[PDB]
Amino acid sequence: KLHELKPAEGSRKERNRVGRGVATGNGKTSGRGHKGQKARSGGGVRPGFEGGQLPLFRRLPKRGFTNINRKEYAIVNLDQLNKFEDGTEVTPALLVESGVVKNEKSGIKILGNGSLDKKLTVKAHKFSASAAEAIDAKGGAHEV
Amino acid sequence: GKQCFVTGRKASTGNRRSHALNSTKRRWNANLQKVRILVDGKPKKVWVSARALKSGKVT
Amino acid sequence: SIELSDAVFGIEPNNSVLFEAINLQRASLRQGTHAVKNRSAVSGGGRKPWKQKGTGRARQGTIRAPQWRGGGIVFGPTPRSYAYKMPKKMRRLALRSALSFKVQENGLTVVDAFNFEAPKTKEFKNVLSTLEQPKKVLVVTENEDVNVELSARNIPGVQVTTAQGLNVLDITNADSLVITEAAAKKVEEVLG
Amino acid sequence: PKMKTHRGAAKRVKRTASGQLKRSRAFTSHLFANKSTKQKRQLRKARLVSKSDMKRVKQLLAYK
RNA sequence: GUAGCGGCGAGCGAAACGGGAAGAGCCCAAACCAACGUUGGGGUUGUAGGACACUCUAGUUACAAAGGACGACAUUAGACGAAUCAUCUGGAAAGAUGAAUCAAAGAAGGUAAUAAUCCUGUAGUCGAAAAUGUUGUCUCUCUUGAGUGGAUCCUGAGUACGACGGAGCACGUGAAAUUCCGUCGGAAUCUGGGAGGACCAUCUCCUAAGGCUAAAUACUCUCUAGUGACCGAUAGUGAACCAGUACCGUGAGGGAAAGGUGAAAAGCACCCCGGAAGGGGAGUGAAAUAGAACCUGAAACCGUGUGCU
RNA sequence: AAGCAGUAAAUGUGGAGCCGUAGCGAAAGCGAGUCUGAAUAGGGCGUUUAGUAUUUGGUCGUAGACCCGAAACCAGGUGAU
RNA sequence: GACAAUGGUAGGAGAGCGUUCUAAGGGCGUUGAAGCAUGAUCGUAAGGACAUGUGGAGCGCUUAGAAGUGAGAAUGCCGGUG
Repeated sequence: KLHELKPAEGSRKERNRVGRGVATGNGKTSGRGHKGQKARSGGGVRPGFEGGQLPLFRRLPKRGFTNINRKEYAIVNLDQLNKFEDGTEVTPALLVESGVVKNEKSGIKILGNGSLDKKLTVKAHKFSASAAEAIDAKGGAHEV
Repeated sequence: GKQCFVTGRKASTGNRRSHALNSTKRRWNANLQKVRILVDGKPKKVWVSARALKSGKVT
Repeated sequence: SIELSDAVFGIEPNNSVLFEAINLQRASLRQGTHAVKNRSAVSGGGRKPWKQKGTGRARQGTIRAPQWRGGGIVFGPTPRSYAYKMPKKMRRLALRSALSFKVQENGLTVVDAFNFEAPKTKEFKNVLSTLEQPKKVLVVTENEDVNVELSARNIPGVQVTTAQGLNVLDITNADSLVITEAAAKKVEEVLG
Repeated sequence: PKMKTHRGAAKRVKRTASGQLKRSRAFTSHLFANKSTKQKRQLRKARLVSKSDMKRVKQLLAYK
């Protein structure tokens, strides 16, 4: 019924209005204090430098550089692969449609945080030292 | 104003920068010379640039 | 007849989602179309009225100041849109609540297909009274109905829509809902 | 318009997992004869931005 | 708000990829061939094209060369268009109480008060002498398509590019590539020339120094048809009003104030005081303390009486 | 998200893209561990790893930014009655 | 129902009243609405009714929504009047 509407209890509030009477607590000064730079219209100092004493991010030195040929791969741990069934050809094309990889940046890399507990053959661009021994111990192969 | 008769040479505008990189407007005029060239009618003295004078030209 | 889906008509209504879906629809056809003028927009007032000192008058810069009569508004209306959006999984949850509420309140009537081939308002008024329908009713069908939507559109309180055009506000307003057999099957598959 | 980040601050700090910031050390440019061995050796280890300075520059690196 | 630029301070700030709206590409210089530096043919490119050699085979008048008679809508006046009567209160019915009737028509305004059925209209159909548009079917004007071919020719010059002084690219002269201007030097000719962020080598992509080109895009002094959780006379345009006008300055220029009688003038015949103005009655009206200084009529302020002091 | 469909309608279609599921280092890189180092010897930061979309309220940043007010500067014009 | 607490500036936090407009519902009015005037009325406050005069056609109530939402002062602006 459009004549009986109730919002969820605790989800709506009324805004605050300063400078409307004295009983509200936000009257003459309107929550700014007495005279000063932080009381005039137009804000105050910038948190970046604010003048005065030397700012923080001008007393510390710069560091490092940025690589342009930087490569970054997605990561699929072992506890994510155990949702598949035994005897499946895992392929970078399948991992996208399966829903475990949303975006392959420059390839897929299989990390080894967990346990597989399943028999698969995994294809990827790169592998790990502890992720190649758990795929082949219980049976299976890994192909790049 | 003064403009080349053969081609479209004319003055331009840039900046005059000192050691302290202080900007001041200035002009860059073309090397226009007064020569008398053959015309289908009477030969007339017209403003011609020294670039058009080279490579051979009738005067 | 009684033809229900028993899935999108039986769920409990979500009052928190149903309230936010009605406020979204009403605020979406509010064309603001409202504007006033400020100091820069008011015509005139380019010179100082009198010198700062030498007279017993207050200091004034322009005859179009917010305190002067005839010029300058400080904070008035401005052209803006009021519409916002909500996730898709909350839109269908609000439609099922507007359809299940009618069933809980015993206000759903499943009628066979209409056989109206000519526009006649006096003829359509009879079946509304023959079926014991309330004052304000909603008519939902399969697709566009020429010679049917032409009628029932001059009767005060009667609204006819389509199967793909159901609204949270158009449904909550009607007392009872009248749907055909082909329509109730189309609504049961688009929802849920 | 979108907020602009402090380009000069982005060349001196980096964000970590918890959400804090890693910073370099000062007094590492010259005048190494006026300092001791223990002083110069313990100035190569990086630190973090203090709790106090974080409250002032927390919004200068919203996108960092 | 990434790369990057920046007294690396304040601050400035991309592009490619990808996803969409829209989407036709063609003409000149030259080699060459008949004519008198000139007319016409010929001929236009990178998966290399043409000249030359051997047999031989749809107009897109918005670029592409450009003149005209050539039918259907559309714009500019309009014509029809369903359905209510009675009784109470009132100056007056559209209201209230009764029975009824229309609807592809219950938008809206008016009418002595609040109307689906009283009046202009609305839904829906119909209508153009004459002029101007938008779009066609024929006519008219243009007009032979492709492979093979480098012994020999052509493919844009004071141009490209360099130094010097500036400017422009997100990019402050910095290791500054890629584009422009002024001055002065100044190349090469398919084994050619340019680009891929100084520069060289290899490897890929592309052919500068001639000229045209519709659509998706930006805007509103206007015309026409409509909408608003926009204003309602100190508001809304400076201006609802005969306003850029009274008025103010030598001048450029600056600039206000002022809406409301009643349904209908039916705007007080006549009498009395008065030189007039203005009043007191009688009349008009539902109301005149609604009488044109005309709806309601607040406060400040100026008065006339009286109960206590 | 633009876009197309639909009353300028609240609504289906559209997965370019964004955040999170993994960090550490200036970087190559390695990966539940990675940097420093001759050496996990010791140490720094991670092994919290339930987030994410819309919205009410508080605050901050860029826009005149709670309102009124200079002495001044620049640009194009009007004036020797 | 027992105990304890309740002076307050800058400032923090919570709960409420009133004005205009929109939506749905349900009502009032030429047997006299809004406004204006007076009264010895009802609430913890901001504030809410009723009756009687004037007025001559509109306006409350309930639940949500959106704000040009509240005035005693700025040598404040305009009008009227001492």
